[PDB]
Amino acid sequence: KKVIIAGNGPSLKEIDYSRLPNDFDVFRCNQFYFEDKYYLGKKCKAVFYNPSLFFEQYYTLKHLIQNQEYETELIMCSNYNQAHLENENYVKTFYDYFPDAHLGYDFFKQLKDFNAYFKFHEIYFNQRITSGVYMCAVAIALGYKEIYLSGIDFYTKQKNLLKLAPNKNTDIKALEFLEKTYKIKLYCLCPNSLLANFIGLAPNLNSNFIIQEKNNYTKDILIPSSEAYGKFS
Amino acid sequence: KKVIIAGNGPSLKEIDYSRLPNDFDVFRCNQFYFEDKYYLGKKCKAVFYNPSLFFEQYYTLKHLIQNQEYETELIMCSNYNQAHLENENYVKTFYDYFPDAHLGYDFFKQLKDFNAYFKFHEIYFNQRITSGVYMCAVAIALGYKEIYLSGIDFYTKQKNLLKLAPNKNTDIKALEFLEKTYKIKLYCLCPNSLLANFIGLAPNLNSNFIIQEKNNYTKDILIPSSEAYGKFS
Amino acid sequence: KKVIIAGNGPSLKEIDYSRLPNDFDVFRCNQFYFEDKYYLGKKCKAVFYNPSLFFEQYYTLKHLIQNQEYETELIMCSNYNQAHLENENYVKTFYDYFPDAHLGYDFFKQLKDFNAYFKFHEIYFNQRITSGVYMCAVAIALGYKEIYLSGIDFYTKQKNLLKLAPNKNTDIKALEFLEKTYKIKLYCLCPNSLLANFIGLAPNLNSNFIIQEKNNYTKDILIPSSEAYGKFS
Amino acid sequence: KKVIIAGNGPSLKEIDYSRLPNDFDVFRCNQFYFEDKYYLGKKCKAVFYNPSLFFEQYYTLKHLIQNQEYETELIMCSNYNQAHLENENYVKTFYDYFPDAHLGYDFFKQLKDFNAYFKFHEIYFNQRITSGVYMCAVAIALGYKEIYLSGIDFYTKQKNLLKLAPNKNTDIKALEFLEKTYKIKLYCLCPNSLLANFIGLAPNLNSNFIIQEKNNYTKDILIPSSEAYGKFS
Ligand SMILES: CC(=O)N[C@@H]1[C@@H](O)[C@@H](F)[C@@](OP(=O)(O)OC[C@H]2O[C@@H](n3ccc(N)nc3=O)[C@H](O)[C@@H]2O)(C(=O)O)O[C@H]1[C@H](O)[C@H](O)CO
Ligand SMILES: CC(=O)N[C@@H]1[C@@H](O)[C@@H](F)[C@@](OP(=O)(O)OC[C@H]2O[C@@H](n3ccc(N)nc3=O)[C@H](O)[C@@H]2O)(C(=O)O)O[C@H]1[C@H](O)[C@H](O)CO
Ligand SMILES: CC(=O)N[C@@H]1[C@@H](O)[C@@H](F)[C@@](OP(=O)(O)OC[C@H]2O[C@@H](n3ccc(N)nc3=O)[C@H](O)[C@@H]2O)(C(=O)O)O[C@H]1[C@H](O)[C@H](O)CO
Ligand SMILES: CC(=O)N[C@@H]1[C@@H](O)[C@@H](F)[C@@](OP(=O)(O)OC[C@H]2O[C@@H](n3ccc(N)nc3=O)[C@H](O)[C@@H]2O)(C(=O)O)O[C@H]1[C@H](O)[C@H](O)CO
Repeated sequence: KKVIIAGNGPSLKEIDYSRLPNDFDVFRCNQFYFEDKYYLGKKCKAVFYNPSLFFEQYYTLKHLIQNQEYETELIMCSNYNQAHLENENYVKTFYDYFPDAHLGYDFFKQLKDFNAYFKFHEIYFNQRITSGVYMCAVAIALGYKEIYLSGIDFYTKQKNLLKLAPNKNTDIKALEFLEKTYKIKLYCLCPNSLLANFIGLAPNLNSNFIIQEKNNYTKDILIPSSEAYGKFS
Repeated sequence: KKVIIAGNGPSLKEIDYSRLPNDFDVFRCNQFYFEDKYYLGKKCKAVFYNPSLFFEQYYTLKHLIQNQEYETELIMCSNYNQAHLENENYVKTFYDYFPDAHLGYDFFKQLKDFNAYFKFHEIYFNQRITSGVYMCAVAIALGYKEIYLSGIDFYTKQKNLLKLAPNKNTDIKALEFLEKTYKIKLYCLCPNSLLANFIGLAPNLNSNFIIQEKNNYTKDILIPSSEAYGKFS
Repeated sequence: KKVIIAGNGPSLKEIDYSRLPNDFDVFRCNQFYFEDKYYLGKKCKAVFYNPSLFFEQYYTLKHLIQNQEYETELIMCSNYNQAHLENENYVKTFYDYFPDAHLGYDFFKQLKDFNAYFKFHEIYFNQRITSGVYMCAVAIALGYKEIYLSGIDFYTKQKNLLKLAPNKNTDIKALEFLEKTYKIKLYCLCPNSLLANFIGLAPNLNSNFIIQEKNNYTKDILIPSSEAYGKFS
Repeated sequence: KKVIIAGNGPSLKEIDYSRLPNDFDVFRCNQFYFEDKYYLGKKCKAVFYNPSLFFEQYYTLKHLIQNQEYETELIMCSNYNQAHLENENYVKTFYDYFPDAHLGYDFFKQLKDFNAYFKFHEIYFNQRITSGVYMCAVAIALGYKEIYLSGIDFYTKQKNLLKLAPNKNTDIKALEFLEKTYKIKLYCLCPNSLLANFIGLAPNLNSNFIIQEKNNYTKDILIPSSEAYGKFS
């Protein structure tokens, strides 16, 4: 099938929906549930979370799912099997703590050339990709052929999130490598994004999509009990 | 086949045997051999022991077997692959210390949805299931379709046991999840149990069963030599 | 095929060779090369060494092989996968230090019932079997059906050996368990041994065997250089 | 196919190219890119690097590849799975740091007899082989039948290299073992080498080969940033 992969850059709001493929799977990441409307609908094929907040994102997702704000078929931890990037003890026992989730690296490492590319530039040059690229890589490994990009921009101030994380060339070069090496097609869904300097626009299909508005929704990350943190540590 | 799973609640004594399936396998747990009579016969399909007393239960079982008080085809350690719940070094080398036994988690983890369910509520909410649920989960993973419950109540003071261990909604919710998710049937064999507020009675078959009385039997856990403990540590 | 398994008890010298099967494989152990004559010939199917002297026995064997005193097809380390019995780091990397050798436990653990039997009595009762039983167990796992025993007695004072190691019911019970459980046949080749109180004599076949005498032979264990010991530590 | 394996001894310059097989794969090692001319062409089937400089050779190779000085299909780390010879933590996570490279030991250990041979003499006698032998062993494991040797001599002073590494019978005996045991053929391409006392000359085929000269080339090992070293440590 087709996949729309979203970062959560301002252009997430600036999709041209006449270009929306209309049968598609959706990939979301990180604080996607901060969106003020369902810019891509409620149903995700995969959501992707950074290893350093995976424990709190998983807890929050289960609340979104049960509160019926979103559904997802897959839950990914966006890992790389590198000690300087993530806690290895957590990776080793992951499937036992989170039996319905997946380490993204099980799919990422299937792209041997891109994994080699990524590693070489990160270890030796400190060049890092964003979730939106990691997601294209996992999407390619999953067998997707047409990938439609949105919310990727170059380049939220919620209380809980601020308390846990008090915090382009690389991306475009990576995305080009992927496209060139694996022979899939990349499209750009956001004409007013800088991504559109670099990526061929999704074609107009005069498609429609209803953007449902969100009211009384979850717009910050949840924080587990101390006793939960004690178990996980 | 059919399985009767027993906890050792007071209702173990209060089975309505007219409802007993009459070809069945039996699952027992923990201090089941404290029973003052053979309420389910001598022959077990599986006995299940908590990891923290597994070393002393295994020793005791071998004595029951050789003293011909009980037989069992399988011996399970009821583990979960969680550091805060059990000693991981012991899990890793288990099959070498106990080559005729099984880690229950090899079967429990086959129920991906229930394992996810269990983990999420235990890690984040401190909700724990009892052996009787763990046993239904292992029974489902083993391919059983009709499961008859007894000795589960909501919710023994022997010397050796006291020296080693100086010591419902969750259960009913778990059992419902299992039944709903795996499409097996749960029956209740003890009409006078609270379990019967929640679980459909096993149907009357006017079956008979002989309850053999126990005399001069093993009714406390055995304690290994110090030298045995030294090896195991 | 048939196997003769030898301990190195006095009865090794007291074989009745009229009873020798005449097509057979030979299992030897430990300081077998101390024999003053080739009581079973030069050609071994397997030699078995205790883990605690495996490094010095392997070194010595390679010298026997190259000095053409003995040949062997297999080299076994007689291990059990138990921390209190052997060094586990050495077991883990064994095949990399000794790529032409085998951990005996890879075959021993194939006899699930005997492994369970062994473990239970050793861990809990401190009952240990001798190499001659370990060898029957490995021989059974290897597919042998007729096993002829010698040099097992119930129940050498060389310089190097003394410097490295300054040092029955269980056996007979184990051997009986093996015979009963795996349905192989045990024979006794040494009529004047106590083993013959317990084991059915190999039948007379009026077979002949030449006992070659040994002259100028290796009759103590060799000791590796310090630098070798430094690597191995 | 045929393989030319090169060490980088003086005889690398002294190939008799009339004897060059003319369809062949090339194996290079270590500081091969110091060559002042393309004595074997630019295209390598495999390059092999010692584990202790693998991090800096890999970085340097990627620069050679991108600077179009050389191409290679395979990148090998010449390891042995021995703690005293290499860092084991690095071996364990190798494929994640270097996803397009290979541990040479995955192929070397396929030659069970040679691996046994190597280990026995190194651990116990401190006899070590050179890269050129390690390379023949990997070449045999890879399915090569005819192996043409060069740059092996019995038995560079660049700044970066000097800063990282401030630094025959065994070889000939090993090469003979390989030839004898695996039934491949060894040839010698350098008539004026001592190797030719021991190895049958590649036959004259009056073949031609163009030796391209090298100008403005990479002739020392590159040194990664500190921050790269920090990640890798
Ligand atoms: C603090 C920190 O370092 N934050 C990083 C950020 O540099 C980047 F690594 C990324 O960005 P993330 O927030 O998930 O948002 C996902 C995508 O949304 C787009 N976007 C978002 C906001 C904005 N103002 N301009 C944009 O363009 C980006 O193009 C990106 O690819 C990522 O993983 O790619 O993740 C965050 C956090 O580590 C993460 O949110 C923790 O849950
Ligand atoms: C001290 C402590 O925490 N004990 C726990 C208890 O909270 C519970 F985890 C359980 O209960 P366990 O004793 O095996 O008994 C098995 C079953 O028998 C029923 N029953 C028993 C006695 C009673 N008076 N009312 C009852 O209802 C329960 O419904 C339960 O499912 C269990 O694993 O499910 O195990 C025991 C011990 O850890 C175990 O005995 C050590 O060998
Ligand atoms: C010091 C110490 O504890 N020694 C043990 C011993 O208790 C026993 F574990 C055994 O005996 P081992 O010497 O190999 O000899 C092998 C067989 O030869 C027989 N025999 C030998 C001499 C004798 N005088 N009477 C006999 O009966 C035994 O019946 C035994 O099965 C064994 O592994 O079975 O191994 C030795 C050493 O650990 C080993 O030699 C180190 O290389
Ligand atoms: C300092 C130190 O110990 N150096 C060793 C050396 O003893 C030997 F282990 C070897 O030799 P290496 O340099 O790669 O060169 C590869 C081959 O080139 C030949 N040759 C080279 C120069 C010369 N003057 N006479 C020669 O004969 C040898 O026959 C050898 O097989 C090896 O791995 O076989 O590797 C080097 C370094 O560890 C390596 O360069 C680090 O990258």
